[PDB]
Amino acid sequence: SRKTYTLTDYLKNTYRLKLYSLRWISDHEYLYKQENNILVFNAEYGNSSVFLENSTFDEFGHSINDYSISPDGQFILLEYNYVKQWRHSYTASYDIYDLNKRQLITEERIPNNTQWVTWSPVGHKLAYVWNNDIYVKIEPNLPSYRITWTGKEDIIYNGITDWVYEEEVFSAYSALWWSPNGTFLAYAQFNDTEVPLIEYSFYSDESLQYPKTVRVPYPKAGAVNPTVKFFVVNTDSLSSVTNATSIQITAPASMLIGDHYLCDVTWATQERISLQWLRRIQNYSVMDICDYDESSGRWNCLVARQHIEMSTTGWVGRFRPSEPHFTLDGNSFYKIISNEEGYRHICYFQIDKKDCTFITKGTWEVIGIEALTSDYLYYISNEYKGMPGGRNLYKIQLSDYTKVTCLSCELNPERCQYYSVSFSKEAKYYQLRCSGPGLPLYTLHSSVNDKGLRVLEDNSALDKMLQNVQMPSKKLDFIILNETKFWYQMILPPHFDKSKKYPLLLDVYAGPCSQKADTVFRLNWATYLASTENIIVASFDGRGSGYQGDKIMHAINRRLGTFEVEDQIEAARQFSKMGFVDNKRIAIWGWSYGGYVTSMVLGSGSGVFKCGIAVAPVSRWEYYDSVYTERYMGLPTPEDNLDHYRNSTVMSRAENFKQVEYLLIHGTADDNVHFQQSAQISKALVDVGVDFQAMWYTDEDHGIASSTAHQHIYTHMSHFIKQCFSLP
Amino acid sequence: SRKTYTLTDYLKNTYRLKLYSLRWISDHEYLYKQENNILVFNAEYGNSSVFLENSTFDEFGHSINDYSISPDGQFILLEYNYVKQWRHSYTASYDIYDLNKRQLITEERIPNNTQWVTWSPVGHKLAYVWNNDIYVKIEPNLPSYRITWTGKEDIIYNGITDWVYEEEVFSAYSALWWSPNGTFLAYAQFNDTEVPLIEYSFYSDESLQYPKTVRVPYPKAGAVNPTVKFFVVNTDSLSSVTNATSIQITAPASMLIGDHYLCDVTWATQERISLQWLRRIQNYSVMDICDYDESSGRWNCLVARQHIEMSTTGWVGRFRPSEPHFTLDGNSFYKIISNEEGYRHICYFQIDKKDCTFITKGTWEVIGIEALTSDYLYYISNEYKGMPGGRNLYKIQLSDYTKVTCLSCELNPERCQYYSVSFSKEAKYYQLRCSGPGLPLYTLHSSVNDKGLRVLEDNSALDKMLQNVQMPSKKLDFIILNETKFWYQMILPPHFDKSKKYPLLLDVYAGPCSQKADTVFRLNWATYLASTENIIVASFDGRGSGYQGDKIMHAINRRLGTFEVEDQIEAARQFSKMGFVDNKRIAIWGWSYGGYVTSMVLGSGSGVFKCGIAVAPVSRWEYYDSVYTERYMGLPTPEDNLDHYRNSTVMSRAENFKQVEYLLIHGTADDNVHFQQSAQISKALVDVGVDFQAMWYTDEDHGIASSTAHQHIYTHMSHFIKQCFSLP
Ligand SMILES: COc1cc(OC)cc(-c2nc(N)c(CN)c(-c3ccc(Cl)cc3Cl)n2)c1
Ligand SMILES: COc1cc(OC)cc(-c2nc(N)c(CN)c(-c3ccc(Cl)cc3Cl)n2)c1
Ligand SMILES: *[C@@H]1O[C@H](CO)[C@@H](O)[C@H](O)[C@H]1NC(C)=O
Ligand SMILES: *[C@@H]1O[C@H](CO)[C@@H](O)[C@H](O)[C@H]1NC(C)=O
Ligand SMILES: *[C@@H]1O[C@H](CO)[C@@H](O)[C@H](O)[C@H]1NC(C)=O
Ligand SMILES: *[C@@H]1O[C@H](CO)[C@@H](O)[C@H](O)[C@H]1NC(C)=O
Ligand SMILES: *[C@@H]1O[C@H](CO)[C@@H](O)[C@H](O)[C@H]1NC(C)=O
Ligand SMILES: *[C@@H]1O[C@H](CO)[C@@H](O)[C@H](O)[C@H]1NC(C)=O
Ligand SMILES: *[C@@H]1O[C@H](CO)[C@@H](O)[C@H](O)[C@H]1NC(C)=O
Ligand SMILES: *[C@H]1O[C@H](CO)[C@@H](O)[C@H](O)[C@H]1NC(C)=O
Repeated sequence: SRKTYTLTDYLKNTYRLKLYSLRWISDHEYLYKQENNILVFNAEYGNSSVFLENSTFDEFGHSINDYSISPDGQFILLEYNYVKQWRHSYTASYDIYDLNKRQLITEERIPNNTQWVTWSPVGHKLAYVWNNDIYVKIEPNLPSYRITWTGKEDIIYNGITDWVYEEEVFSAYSALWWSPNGTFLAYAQFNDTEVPLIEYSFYSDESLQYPKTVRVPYPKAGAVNPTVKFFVVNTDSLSSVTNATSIQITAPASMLIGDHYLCDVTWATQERISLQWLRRIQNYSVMDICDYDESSGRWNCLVARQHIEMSTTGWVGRFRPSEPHFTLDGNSFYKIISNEEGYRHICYFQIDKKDCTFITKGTWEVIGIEALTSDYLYYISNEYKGMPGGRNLYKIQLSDYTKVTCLSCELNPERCQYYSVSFSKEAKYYQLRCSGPGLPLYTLHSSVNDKGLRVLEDNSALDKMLQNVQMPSKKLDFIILNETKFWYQMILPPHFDKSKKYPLLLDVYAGPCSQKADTVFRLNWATYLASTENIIVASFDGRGSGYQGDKIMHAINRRLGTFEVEDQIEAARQFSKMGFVDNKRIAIWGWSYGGYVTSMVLGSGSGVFKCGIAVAPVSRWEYYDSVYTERYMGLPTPEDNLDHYRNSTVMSRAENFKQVEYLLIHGTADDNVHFQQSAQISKALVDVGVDFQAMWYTDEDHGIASSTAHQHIYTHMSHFIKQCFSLP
Repeated sequence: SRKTYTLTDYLKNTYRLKLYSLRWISDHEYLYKQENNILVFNAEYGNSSVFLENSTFDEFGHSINDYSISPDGQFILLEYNYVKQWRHSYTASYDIYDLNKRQLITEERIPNNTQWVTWSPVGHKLAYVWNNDIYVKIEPNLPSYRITWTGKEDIIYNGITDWVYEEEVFSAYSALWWSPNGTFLAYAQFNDTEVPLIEYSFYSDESLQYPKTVRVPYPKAGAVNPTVKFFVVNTDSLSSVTNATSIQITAPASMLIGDHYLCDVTWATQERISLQWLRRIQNYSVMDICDYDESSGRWNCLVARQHIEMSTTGWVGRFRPSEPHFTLDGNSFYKIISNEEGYRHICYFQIDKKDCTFITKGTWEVIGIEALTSDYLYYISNEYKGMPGGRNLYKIQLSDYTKVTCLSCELNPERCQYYSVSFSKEAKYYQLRCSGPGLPLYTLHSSVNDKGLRVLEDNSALDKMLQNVQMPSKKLDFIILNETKFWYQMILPPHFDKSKKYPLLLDVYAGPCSQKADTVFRLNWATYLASTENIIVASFDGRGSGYQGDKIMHAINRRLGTFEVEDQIEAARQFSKMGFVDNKRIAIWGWSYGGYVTSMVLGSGSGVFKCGIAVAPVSRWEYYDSVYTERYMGLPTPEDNLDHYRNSTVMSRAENFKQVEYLLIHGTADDNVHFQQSAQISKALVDVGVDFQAMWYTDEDHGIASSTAHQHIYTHMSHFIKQCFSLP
């Protein structure tokens, strides 16, 4: 198709995928911003109109990062002066704008450097977090009510997570949950008082004479972890002369024994909250159920509805105990659980009753429960064609669980093997969004008789542009190792020719529960490598990999740096046998867990790879954080799993590097995998007399994502591979 | 046929230079350590005896790092548990061995973590520093007297210097100066209370879970400086329980007007000190003469007896106002000063008069006064044959200044052209140490008729080994640029042949008062480049270079990264117009200041260089320390010299680096030229999209000098030069 997909096209975004991000605001309407206008849509009919004009804030004077609309459609939150913190957190300013009038509010404004903000789920109350304390507004134009007074930077967090909770437990800065009435505000409070602090330089702009030292509470593995407390306050009982009254809910005594985590927080009904908890030695969690006592005003959790989950082979849940999905009345819920064969399925729980009933089962896994109505439960799994990297939507009749409908398997079976979904409030409508193998297709439907309504977006534009490029092809397949199947994917250069030998670059991640072999459509680096440089790009999902049951997933339990490393090697060997691969030119590379695995692979002495790149690699598990590391490794004590903690470092393999060409890269402001970790890799390579190449990116973190640094590192990595593979 | 000088020869020191390190101890004897027996030799006769048995200190229990023997021979200091700090500073433990007994003194020991210790000039009194306070012992087995009570880590330093004074002002950690009676202890006090701290990560051994932040009071250019007070205590009247009295000496009104530095302390007699002071703007310095007053017990500094040295053309001194050398009676003294043609010559001062009288003159410079007796002054200069990179000893008859005898020019004229020297007390004898161009040669001589006594080390062993390798040879000569002579050296491949075209490396330092072209013999990276890889390694002495007078030396005044930079560029061109260097393979490298200059050239756009390497470079003068920077740049304020501080960074030239292949190396624990400087270089290149190479050395500092990091950086640099020069 003559011209090729270029390094510059990736870096510059020549070919963009369209998306269709809607926001349901009721059971039959969604908002959609187009250019900078907000449109309101009707799902059953497809008519549409302008909710807010792109022009409405022309004379605002501050550039607008985002907006949130109140659920009654009365006000809109305006977020400007955004400042990124870590992966999810950030600070920003807010102005609220009243819709039925056309006024901004001068009165009682949210303060600058607000840390989190959220509207109640119904009405137009606001709850915010400033300076680490919680605040509530009953009406946008009124004075707020301070709910906490303990707030203190880096030590006391009311209503927002600290560094580990944010990164490894909630995946969010928020630690507030409104009851559905908007009556109650539950919230969480963290105390980092004794958490050791990571310290690193931040150089900033040229004009800064002295580098700033950044300092952040971060529990490295086996160190003191933050403590957590849970409160619920009643939002309809606030006063200006009287302080807010918070009712604490205590973890259960089976948690209280020792260090633990608050793991999940789910409103069931107006007067019932679910709370899930986990022991630090993450193989035990307790679901508690808490009720409001109208008279007492208290919240009580009855030890008899307490549910328990344990793992015999590993940790609990994929990354954490699953989310509970409650039936409307709050008396029962559905939740994904590993089963007696080790495959993850949905279990039905009745509240005061023992055991649970499996309503799905088989050799495959449910990825998620998506919606639950009186007559149906909706979920997603990789059942179809028995493909672990395929994803489809299913419908289960609740009156008879043997009646399962695939809503997605056949809409477009050659283009569409990998969907997600977004049901409306109450579920009378849904958007399907297919991600591959073909170009992303977004459709709307009515759950009534799963009728298709409209196409929303088909990226037809992009399909026509791509016709003019010589595009690679993606092969998705597997190899049988012991009597087991491990899946791999190859991205092949156009005009692929099994009669010719191509070099191969192995793209690895392979952390616990990962999947690097799927049916998704991507435009990315590997797109340029196979299209312009004609290199094959291979990913392999071996032991330790996810969505295929616990026997594969838990095989790496307490053993990081083994099975997952071995298997990547082995898959490369196999790839060789395959007559179309130059075994003198096989490489490896990876980011984050992937850098760690590539380094350990580069250091095995296998002989299989000529070279490899490691970006932001973990190098010794004692350096990464407690919640993630400990899930897999237990604790670094002689009494628990210290010996394998020490047997799995990159450093100890340094002499083996004399055998390969290695490129090691890190941002010096990485607040997640510390620059420290590659600093110790390079020093070990130095102590042993082994030459390597290196690159640091000053002031970048784990995502090395500024446009300038992102263009630069991929440009730098393109050169190193090109030259490793003798390619001009 | 012979073997070549390999990278491994250099790194492993296969070919070692022999030395002859001796310490004079009377006017006729010296100590010399041999087969680790300490020997005392007789200079006149050559004969030797065992001063301290090698056997002693075998069962001592620790390894001994150095030693120091009382002046009036009763005792010896043993240094162990040595732990280095910065360029000159360190901490250590101390044992004392009483010679006239076979005994280590067991009582009233010098404490561990001692910071500085010193015998008085006669007898056996001890002064030491511990926790930043000074202590005196009159006798080795008795209680010490505490002289200061104000010491405080990183804030108040008594009798030791702080970071800048160690590095830039006194070149030693020490700030104690005993009187010649040993009656008086003088000592400076530095106060760093409001000096900002540079802060950097230090990673240690892999077992350290969290990185430590190093914090060092370090004045960057234009910041607040430490301050200094100056004291003199009488060692003869100290009381058991009574607190000692230290009498203060005030800097003179013309310095107290603003910031200044103490730069020189020199005892003239038993009761007369000399202190030189220097303004922050280093244009004006003052010498004060203090006389002890029998009646008041005070020290008085007669204004009318002050001596003033200003500069209109630059700063004062080569790096700082020079040392005065006092006549035995302390009423006049000698000291190097820039004459009117701007050449540095010895000038004679009489204490209560006001001018001085020159004693040498000419279009060459004196480099140091080395010895003074009632009948002669001895100094080193570069007079011989007009070669400024040469160095020889001369003698001047005080009774007639034109009576000058060159003592070292004709000893071994082909082999020896770069001498230094070391006289006995009173100069009855002296060691000459030739450093090239041939193998170093050490001789002992008698002062009365200046006769050769013996050869002490001639490096014959090395002579024999070296006949078996193909050693490069050194060319030294000069070029004319705009009417003036500028010297360069070339290191040349063996069996060199001027009809062939060799690649050239330009090795640059080029700092103010530097000299990279001279007549000394070195075995170094360059030897290897020329002997194994056939690369001509050139160095050049441009404007700003030293030892050739102020017109060349001050031409860079207030303008760093200017002429010193154009000049290296011009020399390379000229080398290019040589019929034996190919202009396709000219590269350039340098450390420190030289890295700054290497980066500036690389970014000049000249087109002269294919590639270069910068190791630990300055990138922006606002980042380097006050004393040295301001010395040449003045202050970074708009009212002063800001504009050129802003115009002379490496970052500003980033866009040109696309024309060149650049390797940037910097240690992470560099307390001197901070890592931050390179961090900024690399960030500017990235912002602008230039690709380049990099290497960081974890925990190394400005010398990247641990044995493995040294092995590794030169290895790394070699691969990078060879490839740039297409050398297999
Ligand atoms: C591999 O691709 C992705 C994509 C993601 O979505 C952006 C998140 C992650 C992701 N998120 C996290 N919160 C974490 C936990 N720290 C991780 C992760 C897992 C393992 C390691 Cl060693 C490091 C990290 Cl960051 N990885 C990884
Ligand atoms: C040319 O290489 C050498 C050799 C030295 O003696 C071994 C000292 C120095 C030396 N000593 C010093 N005290 C200093 C003062 N900062 C310097 C120096 C000069 C300039 C710069 Cl930009 C940096 C340094 Cl470290 N360089 C340099
Ligand atoms: C859709 O059109 C119907 C009929 O006019 C109207 O009632 C409704 O408000 C329209 N909705 C939107 C969202 O534009
Ligand atoms: C926030 O800061 C801006 C500018 O500094 C100020 O004008 C605004 O009124 C401040 N506080 C708010 C928005 O409540
Ligand atoms: C946080 O924990 C520390 C240590 O246990 C305790 O002393 C401190 O008072 C706590 N603060 C709060 C508000 O919980
Ligand atoms: C409000 O309550 C908190 C504790 O609940 C207290 O510390 C603070 O001072 C109170 N102030 C008032 C208004 O009572
Ligand atoms: C040198 O020999 C002379 C002659 O005996 C002797 O007196 C002197 O002490 C000896 N000195 C040394 C250094 O051994
Ligand atoms: C010095 O250190 C040694 C061990 O290094 C210790 O035993 C001793 O008490 C310390 N104190 C001294 C000797 O001043
Ligand atoms: C050091 O200087 C600070 C002010 O810069 C002053 O407060 C302090 O007294 C001084 N300390 C001493 C012991 O001189
Ligand atoms: C010490 O000196 C003796 C006497 O010559 C020498 O022969 C021996 O090798 C030396 N021993 C040590 C430990 O160096």
